[PDB]
Amino acid sequence: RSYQFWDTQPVPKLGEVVNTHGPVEPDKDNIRQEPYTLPQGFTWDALDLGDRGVLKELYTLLNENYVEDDDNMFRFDYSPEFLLWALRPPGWLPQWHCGVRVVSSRKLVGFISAIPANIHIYDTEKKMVEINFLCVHKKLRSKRVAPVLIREITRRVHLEGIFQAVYTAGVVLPKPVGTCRYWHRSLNPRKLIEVKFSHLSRNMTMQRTMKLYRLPETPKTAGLRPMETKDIPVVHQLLTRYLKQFHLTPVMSQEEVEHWFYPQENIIDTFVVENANGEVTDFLSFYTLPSTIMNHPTHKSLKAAYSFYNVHTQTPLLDLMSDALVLAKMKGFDVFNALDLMENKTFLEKLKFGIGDGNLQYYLYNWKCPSMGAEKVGLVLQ
Ligand SMILES: CCCCCCCCCCCCCC(=O)SCCNC(=O)CCNC(=O)[C@@H](O)C(C)(C)COP(=O)(O)OP(=O)(O)OC[C@H]1O[C@@H](n2cnc3c(N)ncnc32)[C@H](O)[C@@H]1OP(=O)(O)O
Ligand SMILES: COc1cc([C@H]2SCC(=O)N2Cc2ccccc2)c(Br)cc1O
Repeated sequence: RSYQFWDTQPVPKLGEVVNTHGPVEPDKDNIRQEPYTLPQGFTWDALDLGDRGVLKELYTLLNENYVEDDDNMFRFDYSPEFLLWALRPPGWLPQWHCGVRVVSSRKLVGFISAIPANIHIYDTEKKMVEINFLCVHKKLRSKRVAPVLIREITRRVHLEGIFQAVYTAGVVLPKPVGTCRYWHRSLNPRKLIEVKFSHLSRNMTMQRTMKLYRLPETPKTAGLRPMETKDIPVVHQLLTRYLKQFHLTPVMSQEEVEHWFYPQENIIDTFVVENANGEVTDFLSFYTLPSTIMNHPTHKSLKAAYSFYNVHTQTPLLDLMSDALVLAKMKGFDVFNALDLMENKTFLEKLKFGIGDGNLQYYLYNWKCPSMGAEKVGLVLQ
């Protein structure tokens, strides 16, 4: 209906059709110097994630209070080392790791983050931030703390001369530039049925289901191997060229490519295809993000892989993703998740992905442009 907070923000209204390209409002020439006021008993604290104790406090906040499915059965369980990967890419700033603490106990009860990103949106490239990890402790919910967090990070980003942002959320807000759907590929169908993520259908037995989802023990694509340091430039080249075909994409430097793709166990996997000539022609990537399974006596966690960026020039995408599934299965993953963005719709149903509940909406702050189909979205966030 109406949005008490979002109606005040430089975003387009829901329902309106946009036929133009540009900022909702001009760059601000002076910026509020003072932090926005929090409710009594709470205080701002920029979190030094290089401090092990502090990073663990953030881990705990998110582990207990971050995104849950609509049925409150699963919650994201970002690891401390994943958080460090996600939150300290090239150009990261300490003031952009924005925490809220209880004054008396010092308990961490809120967080929001910004990281810098160059973003290509239709015919324009803009320096932006990506906003992520917005979280308010369950005990502080529905107390309008989130608008304060959003305004405060906005202010801190403005101070650095940045006036646009990109973000995703499961909720519908003014106004999505793209709407995506999560799809899931069962790797361990037994466990997934046991924990009620998926259901054993009427026309299939467990024996049939396990047979349906059974995968080869090793990948089939010739010359597929983990990305190494020597592959950083070619991965950068391949990615840059591949992304041109989409309408919302990152523009990554070679240093950013090293950060986002160089393999780190239990965080990010990247495999390249090195052909018979020694040329790298393709790559696949996926990140590691487990979920907590709540209120279960025996199964406490679900290990999930998330499709990241997959670039093909000589190996068909279908083959690359088949190998991604096999590699994920080998590494002990229970499920493989992918969005319906980029060219993913060409392989999702073929490789036995099932559609998930809920949407992932893509948003831009202070940028008005026509909305795009999922197939034109070429940006994947953590
Ligand atoms: C130039 C720089 C710009 C930088 C900033 C760019 C914008 C970035 C924007 C943020 C990008 C975040 C990206 C991610 O991290 S998406 C992940 C979000 N996190 C979670 O879902 C974790 C679990 N949930 C919580 O912690 C929450 O309940 C939160 C913190 C989400 C809301 O806390 P609470 O439940 O206690 O509610 P409130 O009473 O305080 O406040 C209610 C208001 O908040 C609006 N709301 C609710 N959910 C979201 C949401 N996910 N994005 C934007 N707005 C949201 C809601 O419509 C209402 O406004 P309005 O309806 O009255 O208008
Ligand atoms: C349960 O329905 C889904 C929930 C999620 C998110 S919400 C909290 C969480 O932990 N998830 C990761 C997960 C949990 C379980 C299976 C696969 C992925 C996603 Br993304 C897509 C779904 O369809």
